[PDB]
Amino acid sequence: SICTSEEWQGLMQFTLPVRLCKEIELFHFDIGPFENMWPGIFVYMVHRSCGTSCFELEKLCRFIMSVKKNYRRVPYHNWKHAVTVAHCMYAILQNNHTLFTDLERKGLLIACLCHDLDHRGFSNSYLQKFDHPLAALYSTSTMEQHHFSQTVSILQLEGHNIFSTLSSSEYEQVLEIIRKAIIATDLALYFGNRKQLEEMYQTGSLNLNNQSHRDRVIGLMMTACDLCSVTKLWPVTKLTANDIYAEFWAEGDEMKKLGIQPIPMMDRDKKDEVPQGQLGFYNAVAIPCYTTLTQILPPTEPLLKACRDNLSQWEKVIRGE
Amino acid sequence: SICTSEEWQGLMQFTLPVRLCKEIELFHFDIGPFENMWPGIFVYMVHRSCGTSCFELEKLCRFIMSVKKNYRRVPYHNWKHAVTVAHCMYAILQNNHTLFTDLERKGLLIACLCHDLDHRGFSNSYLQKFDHPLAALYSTSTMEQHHFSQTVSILQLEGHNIFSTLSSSEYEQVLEIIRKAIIATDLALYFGNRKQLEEMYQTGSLNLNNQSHRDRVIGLMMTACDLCSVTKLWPVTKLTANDIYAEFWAEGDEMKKLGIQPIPMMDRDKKDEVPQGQLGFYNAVAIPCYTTLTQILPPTEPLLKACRDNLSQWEKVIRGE
Ligand SMILES: c1ccc(-c2c[nH]c(CCc3cnc4ccccc4n3)n2)cc1
Ligand SMILES: c1ccc(-c2c[nH]c(CCc3cnc4ccccc4n3)n2)cc1
Ligand SMILES: [Mg+2]
Ligand SMILES: [Mg+2]
Ligand SMILES: [Zn+2]
Ligand SMILES: [Zn+2]
Repeated sequence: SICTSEEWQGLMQFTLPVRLCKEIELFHFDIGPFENMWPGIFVYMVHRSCGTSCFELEKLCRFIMSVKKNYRRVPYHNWKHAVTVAHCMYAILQNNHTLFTDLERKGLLIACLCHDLDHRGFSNSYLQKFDHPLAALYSTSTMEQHHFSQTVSILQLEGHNIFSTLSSSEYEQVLEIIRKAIIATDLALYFGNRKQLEEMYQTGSLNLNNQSHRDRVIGLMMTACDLCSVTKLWPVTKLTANDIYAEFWAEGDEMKKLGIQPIPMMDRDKKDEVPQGQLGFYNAVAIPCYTTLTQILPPTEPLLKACRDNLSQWEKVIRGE
Repeated sequence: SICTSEEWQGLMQFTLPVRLCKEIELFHFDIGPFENMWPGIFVYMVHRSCGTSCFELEKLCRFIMSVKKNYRRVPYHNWKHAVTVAHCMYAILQNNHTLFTDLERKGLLIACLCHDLDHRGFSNSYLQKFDHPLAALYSTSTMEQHHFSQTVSILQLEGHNIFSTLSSSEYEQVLEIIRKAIIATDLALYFGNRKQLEEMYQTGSLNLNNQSHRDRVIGLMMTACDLCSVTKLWPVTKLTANDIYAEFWAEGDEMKKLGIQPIPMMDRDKKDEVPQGQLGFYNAVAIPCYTTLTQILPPTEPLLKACRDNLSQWEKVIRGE
């Protein structure tokens, strides 16, 4: 789904205000109040991280505004979330400047913007339960497989392929960094992933020279960016949660309409148990994820710290404070 | 089994966030999100209850990390459990500070930390069905007697004796507070101990400077500490249960592998019956424990309150909610 000539040209003339050049470097930066700038913000981060000679200003602006277009008006898995995630990966890549190959940095920031392309606001579980055409196409990591698929289609549009100045092998390489990274955002896969990385980091056997070991780390970085609203400041964190549950509950409404009981997480009638559900989630998913990332990459510390601060706020909510 | 100097030297210089300080004092405090800070949480706890002048910093840090290194990689009875039991004691001691001697508070915090030392993840009943080495050596309270053997072995490790500077009277005295405390964590003994204290209280004959009554109160404090996952907020409690059964089921699987049927508690093909087992455990073991403890030590009331809360949560799980 292509962008207009008017859109990518409008993006070429954007310059970020100076009073946000500092803040964009903070892990806890909330893009919320700056909706008009989200695409320019991505260009900014892409230029800081990869430089202004990495992608042709024209081709890159096409890509971005097409990507924008191929995100839906779903309550959570929408354009805003793509740019929240891409950003976190920016902050992560910045604070680890000399560890990732040049091709990795390009691939990952792209992979992050594209990671939830054409999301319908329905879990993988849902699409398989009700024999959705997408579940027919891809049996496992259903939405994720589709997101990679969507990405490759946007690059194959006219003047959109931003990887034009690379060999066939370097282009083969990057479309695999992007593949693995998006497939990593399937949270079901995360659990296994983080478990092996734990084992490895302990026994001292974590080899960054190893390729399959690198994939696993990018894998956890992907999850870590995916969940990053658990690492914003409390009023930002509160608001994204409402977006998360609006989407969940909408899926459960669709399930009910068919005379089928959704799990309690997708039922509006159980609104009161959100604080507990969050605490449960922080404790079972978020903390481990960020605890391990901080181990592997010390500079990511502010992520865990912010997660711990949000954890306590939910605790306070549960306790009536 | 000794530890390495890398670990203990690090512990020495650790300092604790100002926000946690206010919250470690709470009964509901969950230590889960802070795995790195656990060894230093104990240090803080000792210093606040016993004084910064009470132990020589270096000998303590050595003790703690070697205790840590002697806890196994088992699902429940592991390092995290030790530090939680110890934190529950802390909060009980702090709320009843003058009722106990400095020697009792020293020993009880340390006895809580070392109480499951070297747990393999097999119950007393297993070892004594399957004639284990340890069961021929210790025939009653089998594992607990081993956990005390372990504590002393860590005190007898060179450079680890934190009680070196007590008088000779006090030294054999503190090791007896510790011996009794660990032994009392054998749940088999608890029901008798509980029934007795419950009797003495009702007929106004409970007397704190009667040493045998005193030892009985201490033992019950130990059980109340040992079970404290049931006093945490629901999602904390729920997550721990998983770890418990994850360990019970690993033991049933061993009996099955050997060809003998485990009790329903240790059989995973009977998960269905978990909420009803938790129901009865709360009604038969847990409530009675915190009920009687609150009668003897009224400032422990928040423990009964939280436990009743989770009893209500388990009653709701049964009822299909
Ligand atoms: C009632 C209400 C919520 C829950 C419940 C269970 N689990 C969760 C977590 C929801 C969730 C999922 N994914 C997230 C990603 C990023 C940030 C927050 C998230 N919260 N919520 C269960 C019953
Ligand atoms: C099937 C499943 C479980 C049970 C069953 C019986 N009794 C229990 C309680 C297990 C237990 C033991 N120790 C605990 C300590 C702290 C918190 C919870 C605990 N639960 N569970 C019986 C049949
Ligand atoms: Mg996704
Ligand atoms: Mg034990
Ligand atoms: Zn996402
Ligand atoms: Zn224990």
